[PDB]
Amino acid sequence: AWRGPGEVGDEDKAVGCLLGAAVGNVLAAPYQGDRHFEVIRLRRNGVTDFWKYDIGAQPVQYGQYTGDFANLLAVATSLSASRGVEPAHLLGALTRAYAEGGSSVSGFLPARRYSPYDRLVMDAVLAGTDPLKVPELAERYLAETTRRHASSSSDRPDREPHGPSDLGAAARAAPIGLAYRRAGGERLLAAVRRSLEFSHPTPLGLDAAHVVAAAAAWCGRQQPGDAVGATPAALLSHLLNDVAVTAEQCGKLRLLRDNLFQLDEVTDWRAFYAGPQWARLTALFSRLSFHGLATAGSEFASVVLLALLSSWGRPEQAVIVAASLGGHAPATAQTVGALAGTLYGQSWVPERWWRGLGEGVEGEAGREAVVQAGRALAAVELADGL
Amino acid sequence: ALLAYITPDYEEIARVSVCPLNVLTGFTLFVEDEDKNVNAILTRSELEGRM
Amino acid sequence: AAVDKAKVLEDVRSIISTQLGTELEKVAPEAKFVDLGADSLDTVEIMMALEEKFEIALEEEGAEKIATVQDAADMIAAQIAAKGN
Amino acid sequence: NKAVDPNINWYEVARAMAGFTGADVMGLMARAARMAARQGRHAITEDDIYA
Amino acid sequence: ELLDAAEAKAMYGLAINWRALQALTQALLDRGTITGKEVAHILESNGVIHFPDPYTTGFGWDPDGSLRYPFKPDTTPDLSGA
Amino acid sequence: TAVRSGRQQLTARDIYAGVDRFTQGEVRPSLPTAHKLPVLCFAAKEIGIALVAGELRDRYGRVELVERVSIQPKGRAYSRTMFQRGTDEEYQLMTRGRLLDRIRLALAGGFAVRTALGEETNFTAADIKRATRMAKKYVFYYGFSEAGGAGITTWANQPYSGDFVIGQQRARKVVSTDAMDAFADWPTVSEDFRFDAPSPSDVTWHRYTDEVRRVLKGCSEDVLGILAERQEAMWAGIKALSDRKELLGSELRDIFDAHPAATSRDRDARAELAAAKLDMTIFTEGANSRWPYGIEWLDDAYPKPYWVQQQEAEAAEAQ
Repeated sequence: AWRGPGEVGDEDKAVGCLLGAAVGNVLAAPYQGDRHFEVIRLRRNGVTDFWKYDIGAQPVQYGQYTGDFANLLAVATSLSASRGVEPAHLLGALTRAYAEGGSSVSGFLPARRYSPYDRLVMDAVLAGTDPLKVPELAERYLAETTRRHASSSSDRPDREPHGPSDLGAAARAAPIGLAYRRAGGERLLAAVRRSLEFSHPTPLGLDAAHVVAAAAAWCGRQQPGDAVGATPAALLSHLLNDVAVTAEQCGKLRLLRDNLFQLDEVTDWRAFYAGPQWARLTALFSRLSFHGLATAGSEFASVVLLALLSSWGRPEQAVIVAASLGGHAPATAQTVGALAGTLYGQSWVPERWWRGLGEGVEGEAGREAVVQAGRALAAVELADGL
Repeated sequence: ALLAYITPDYEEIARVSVCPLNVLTGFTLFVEDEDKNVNAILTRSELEGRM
Repeated sequence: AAVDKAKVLEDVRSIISTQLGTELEKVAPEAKFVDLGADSLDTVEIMMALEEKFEIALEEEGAEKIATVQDAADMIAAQIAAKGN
Repeated sequence: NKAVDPNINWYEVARAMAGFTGADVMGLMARAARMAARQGRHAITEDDIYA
Repeated sequence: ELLDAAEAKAMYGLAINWRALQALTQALLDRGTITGKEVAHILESNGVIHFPDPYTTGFGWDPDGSLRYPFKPDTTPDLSGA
Repeated sequence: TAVRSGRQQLTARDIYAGVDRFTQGEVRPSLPTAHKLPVLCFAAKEIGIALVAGELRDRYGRVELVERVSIQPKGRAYSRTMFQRGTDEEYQLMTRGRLLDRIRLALAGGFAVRTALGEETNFTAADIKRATRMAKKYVFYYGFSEAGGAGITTWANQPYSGDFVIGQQRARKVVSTDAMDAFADWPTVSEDFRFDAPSPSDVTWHRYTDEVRRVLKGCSEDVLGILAERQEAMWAGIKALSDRKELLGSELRDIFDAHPAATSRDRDARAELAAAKLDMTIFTEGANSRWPYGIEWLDDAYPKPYWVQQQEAEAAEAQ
C-alpha cells in the first residue's frame, strides 16, 4: 500500500508524473464516450494493455495519445521553459502541439482526438481572436445549447456541457501543481488562474483545476512511506479545508470522504468486474457523475480523486480503474496517472505499458520526449514565482 | 418518466403529458437516436431497461 | 380545468413587479403586497392590471382577501379554470 | 412562409422526428398550427409541434 | 423470472427515488404537461439516484417474498352466544 | 465504374461493384460514424462469418471460400458476405457434414456480434431462425441425427412444391442459398401421393426437439470456441472492415493468417474458451432417456405406456 521505494527523488517523481498521464491517455484512448458497463463487456479481461483496433470516428493508432495529453505535454514544456505560467508562451506551445498536421476543412481536422471546447478555443486563438474574450466566440452554441436543452434531457455526448466549466482546465493542471508544489498554495492558485485565463474562466473550472493542481502539489510533497503522509483521508481533508470553496465541489469531495472504501489487489479482472467491490465503485461513480459522463469540472475532479484514492497504494490498479470507468476515459486516466506519478516515481509503470508506449506510432522519440519533459519539470526552478 | 430518466443509455424524454386528448393514460414522448443503433440493433441492456 | 399554475404565477409575478417597480426576483410567491409597499389603491391597480392581462373577471367577493402573490395567482388560476364552462 | 415563433430549435425538433418523410413533416406543421389554435396562439412553437 | 427481475428493479428505483417521484407527481398534477428540461430539473433538485447499470441482473424476488438486491446481497373463529 | 474511377479496367472491385449494382440494387447511405455500435455490429457479424468459413475450410473443407464482405448498404441490407459459389454437382446433394457446417455458418454472425460486444443482441434472432429450420431438416427429414438410436424419426415434414405458392414474388436473378436448399430437396408436387405420417405425441416431440436442441448446442459451442480462440484475428478484421468499408476475401485471408491463434491460452485468455459453452438444457441427456425424460409431471399425466413397461421389465430389473 506504499508501493516500494519509500523515498522517491524529484526527478523520478516528475518523470512518473508525465509518464502516468502518458500511459493513462494511451490506455484509455479508444474508450472515450463509452460507458463503464459497455467497457467492462468489451474488455472482459480488463483494460490492462494498449488497444490496437479502435474503430471509432478518429481511430486512435496503437500507442497513440490524444489531444488531452498533447495539451498536458505542451503545458509542461511551456512551464519548464518559462519557469512558471505565462499565458502567451503557454498558448504558443499549445498551438505548436496542436498544428501538427491534418486537413483544413477550416476546422483543420486535428491529428489527435480533441474536446469540442478545446478545438473551438484553439481555433479561436488561431483565428485572431484575443485569448481573453472567452464569451465572444466560446458562447457559440453553449448558451444556445442551454436554450435548446429546454425540451430534452439527454445523456448523449452532443448535449454534454462542454464550455468554460469543462474538464480540460483540470486535465492539464497537474504539471502546474507539481512545479508549484513547494512554492506554497496561494502562488499555485494564482498560477492556475493564469493558466486558465484563455479557455476556462469560470469559478467551477477554476476550482476543478485548483483541486487537481493542489492534489498534485501535495502528492509531490509527501512520499510513499508511512501513512502519516500516505493517507487519502488526509488528502481529502486538506483539499476540503484549503482548496474547496465552491458548493458542488465541496459536496462532491465530502461525498467522497464519507464513502471511499479501499479496493483490494485485483488479479482476475473478469471476476472483479462481476464483484461487489466494482458494484460499489460504480454506484459511487454514478453518484459523483451523471450517467457515467463527468463533463463538469467538479464531477471530473471527484471522479479522478475516487479512482486515485479508492485503490490507494496500487497506482496501476488506479489507472486501469480510471480507464475502465468509461465516459471521459482518456482525460480521467491521464489525470489519475499524473497524480499517481506525482506520488510514486517511474517504477510502477509495467514493462507492457513501457513497450506499448515505445512501439506505437507516438513511440521511441515520443516516449523519451515525455521522459525529457518530466526531467525539465523536475529541474525547473521558480523561487516562488518567476 | 423517473425510471426512464434514471436508466442510463435510454431514449431521452421530450415531453410528459397527463391525460392527452382527455385519454385515461399518460404519454411520454421518447426520442430515439437513429444514428446510434440504426433501425436494426437491439441490445440486452436496451431490452431490460425497456422492461 | 387543468390551469398551468406555474405559468399563471410567473405572469402574475411579472405583472406585480412591472406595475410596482421591483424586479421579477423580489416578487416571490409567499411575499405579501404589503411587503412590496403597494398602497391600498395600488393593490387595486395591480388587480386591474391582472384583469387586463389575463382578460378575465376577477372574483370581486374575495378581492379584499388577496394577500399573497400565491393567493393572487391561485384566485386568478381558479378563475381561468372557471372561465371555460 | 407561414407564421411560426422564431425561437425554435428546428434541429432538436427534427431529432424528435426521427424516421419521417417530408410530407409527414409538412402535415405535422399543419397540425402544429392546429395545436397552436387549440392553445390560443397564431404562431407555432416547439411546444405546439411536440403537442 | 425476467419479469420478476424487471419488476424488482423498477420497485427498487421507485423506492430509492421516492421523494423525487412524489415531487414529479405533484408537478405533473399542477402543470398537466411538462418538458424534458423541467423533468430533469425537478429530479435533480429532489436528489435523484441513478442506476449504475441498465441490466436487471441480480434483481428479483426471494422465495419468502422479499426483494433481491435491496442492499442485502451484492454482486378458531369467535363462537360466543347468538 | 472503371471510367468514373479515372483508370483502366484493372482490379476486381469495379467488377464486383457492377455485379452488386444489379444483384443488390442501388446504393444506400453508409452506416453513421456517430457512436461505435452499428459499425461494430455490421462488421463483427461478417468478420465472424468469414472467420468461421475459413476455419471450416480448414479441417473439413466443405465450406466454400469467401469472395468479399461489403458492410456498405446497397439495397434492402446493411452488410453482406458473399461466398464463392462452388461448382454445381456439389450442390445437387446435401451431406451431413455440409449441413452441420451450414448451421455453424448461420450461428457464426450472431455469436460473433455477441463475442465482440460482450452482450447478446437481436442479431442472433435471424441466425437462430435459419439454424432451427436447418436443424429440423437435419433431424427429421434427412435423418442425420441419432434420434431413436439410428436417426430415423417416426415423422418428417417433407417440403412441398413451389407450384402451390401462387403469388411467386419476382425477385429474379442472384440465386442465393436456394441453390443449395432446393437442389437437394425433392418436393411433393402430387397431392395424391403425399405422405405426412401421424403427428408425433408430446413426449416423442419433446425427445425430437431435444435432439434438435442437442444439434444446435453442439454447433453453437463449436462456433463459440472458434470465435473465442480467434479473437485477435476477428478484431483485426473488424478494424480493417471499419477502415476500408468494402473488403475482399483474399485480404481477409491475409489478415487472418497474419493474426493466428495464440497456441494455448493457458490462463486468463483461457477463461474466454472456458464459459463459452452454453448453459442450455438438454433434457434427454443421460439417465433421462428411458421414460420420465427428466419430467416430474409425466407420471401424473400419462399412464405408463406398454413399451415403457417392457423397457423397465425386460431390460431393467432383469439384467
